[PDB]
Amino acid sequence: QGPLNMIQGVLELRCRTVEDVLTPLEDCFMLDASTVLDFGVLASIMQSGHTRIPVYEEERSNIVDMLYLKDLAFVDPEDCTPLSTITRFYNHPLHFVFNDTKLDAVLEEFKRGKSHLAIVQKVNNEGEGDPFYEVLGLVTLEDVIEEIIR
Amino acid sequence: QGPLNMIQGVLELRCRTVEDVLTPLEDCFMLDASTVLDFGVLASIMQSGHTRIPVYEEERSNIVDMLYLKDLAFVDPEDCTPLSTITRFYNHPLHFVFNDTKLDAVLEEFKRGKSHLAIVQKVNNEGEGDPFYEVLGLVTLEDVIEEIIR
Amino acid sequence: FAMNRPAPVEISYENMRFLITHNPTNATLNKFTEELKKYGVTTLVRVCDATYDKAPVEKEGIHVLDWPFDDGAPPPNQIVDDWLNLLKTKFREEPGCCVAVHCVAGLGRAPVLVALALIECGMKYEDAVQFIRQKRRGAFNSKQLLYLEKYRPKMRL
Amino acid sequence: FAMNRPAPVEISYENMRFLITHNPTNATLNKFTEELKKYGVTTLVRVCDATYDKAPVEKEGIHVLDWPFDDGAPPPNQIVDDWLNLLKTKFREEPGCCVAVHCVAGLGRAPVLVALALIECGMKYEDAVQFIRQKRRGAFNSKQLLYLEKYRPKMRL
Ligand SMILES: Nc1ncnc2c1ncn2[C@@H]1O[C@H](COP(=O)(O)OP(=O)(O)O)[C@@H](O)[C@H]1O
Ligand SMILES: Nc1ncnc2c1ncn2[C@@H]1O[C@H](COP(=O)(O)OP(=O)(O)O)[C@@H](O)[C@H]1O
Repeated sequence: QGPLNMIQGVLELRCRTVEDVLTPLEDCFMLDASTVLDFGVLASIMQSGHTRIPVYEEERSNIVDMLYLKDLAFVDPEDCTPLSTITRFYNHPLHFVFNDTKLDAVLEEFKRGKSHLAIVQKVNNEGEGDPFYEVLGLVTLEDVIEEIIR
Repeated sequence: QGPLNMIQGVLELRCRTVEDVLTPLEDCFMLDASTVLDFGVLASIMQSGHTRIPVYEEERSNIVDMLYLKDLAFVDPEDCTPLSTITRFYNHPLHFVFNDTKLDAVLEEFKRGKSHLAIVQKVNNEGEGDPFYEVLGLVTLEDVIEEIIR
Repeated sequence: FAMNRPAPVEISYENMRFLITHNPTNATLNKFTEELKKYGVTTLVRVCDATYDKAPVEKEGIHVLDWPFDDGAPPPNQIVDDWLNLLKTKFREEPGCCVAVHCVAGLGRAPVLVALALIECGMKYEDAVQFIRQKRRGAFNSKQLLYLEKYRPKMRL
Repeated sequence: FAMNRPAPVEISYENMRFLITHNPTNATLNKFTEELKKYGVTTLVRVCDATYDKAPVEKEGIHVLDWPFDDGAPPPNQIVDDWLNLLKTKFREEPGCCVAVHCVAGLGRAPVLVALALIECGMKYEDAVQFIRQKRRGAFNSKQLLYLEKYRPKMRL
């Protein structure tokens, strides 16, 4: 039990990597760049219970900007304002972490820095072609916590 | 430093109480029950970066319902739909924790239960009058975490 | 444990049964009576002033009794005599019915009357407070605890 | 450390200077050139096909060069000869200028050309890769590493 289980949790932060803890792409709430912000998609956003939402064109693995909740502030549903207008009102920074990365580093950087959200890359060796970074999904601060508290 | 500092954090969960960790009322984002949901207050909600927002009448210490982000789903700004209509579309449960309560209990209950949010009471002995529970503010899961990770 | 709700409380003892309750508005008056029917109360004693209409509650057949007394005081001797006489007649009418008491603070003078009932039904003053405070923390002030100590059964239930 | 940005990369060596870059659209074309002016590039080599108009970039006075070759391949011998000859003339024109290379994957064939330049400027093949991969992780595939090993300086910068 318990606090003893948690202490092993913090001890295993140096062992465990982002790979272990992430939300993989297929379970991420994200929007297409070309999406319009009508009543329903706005409802869908506010249902999703997420404050930072990734934005892609047109394959899901191609993350391009972030939408924040605060970005939605004075938008009228069926203005029908398209998404990429609002993403173009702001530089929100998008942060990328490697899938290698040990959790204790990740936790300290989250302790430091701007966003609670990074998105996750591995390198890609097989293929004839050029090496590319391959998008795996999201990791947040709350992800790293859940290692400790379970 | 570091993970060693965190391990003391989990060890002190049995010591430390909600009193130590809470957000006191004066720093809580909350709405009056009689508030109308026009463009600006809706903007103010979506700026605040909170998903669960307490609702009071008409002194701030008198919490009555919770507003969720999901509750806002198909509302039109200047319908001008008043708040207490939307709070009356839903039973959202509101949970109360005592200011006495040690953090390790609180953490386990958050690990269990429905909301990530409790609101905080102490009993009240001084006064000539009846004893009452006095509202101090909010405690969340993220509050309890911050004890460990700092 | 350790987290709770804006919510009624029950105290049972022999075939006496009691409910301590929140205040409603008219706004949730019709829901409030449905709570009370669910506990099978025949009787409400308002011991603190409220503004709602009682007559929706009385229409659905609960005896409603307006017995207000001073904030954080002991009950005056009339009120205790009334209250005891009420309990006789209403547990005479139906054994294993419930009697609701409610204030606008559920700690204080509402549970005093319940503790008055429990003392004149058996249990020790020391014991009687404990059963209350287990159910609603921090339950009386010191004046009430004084009165509850200095109180003597006949023993007239 | 350990977190990063969709963002240009710089490699410096003697008075050679190189930029490896993301793709733009036309959508952020005007912002993209302003990055490049900020690093003081005179020269862009597109080594992978892109659709944007180059002529906004060329209007603001950067020499733009369309030298595409196969995905994940070594550069053909023309392209290396061209590329080396370009570097001579353009560091002749201004010492301590930058030359941009960009692809649509910044790992792969864009940094090959930079590693080709570094090898024919000094540093060991073993050393040359290391400076690249420190800056952009996992930088070449095995065919490119083969070619970078089997490569011989004259030493013609
Ligand atoms: N846009 C998103 N789409 C899908 N899952 C997300 C998104 N944002 C966060 N999550 C996931 O939700 C969990 C908790 O996230 P949290 O830090 O509370 O941010 P949020 O307030 O956006 O939920 C994590 O497991 C994380 O991977
Ligand atoms: N409605 C609110 N008003 C003010 N502060 C809040 C509110 N909700 C949460 N907080 C505070 O924000 C911090 C983190 O809350 P968190 O668990 O992330 O929920 P949220 O997603 O609502 O921010 C905590 O310190 C908590 O006390």
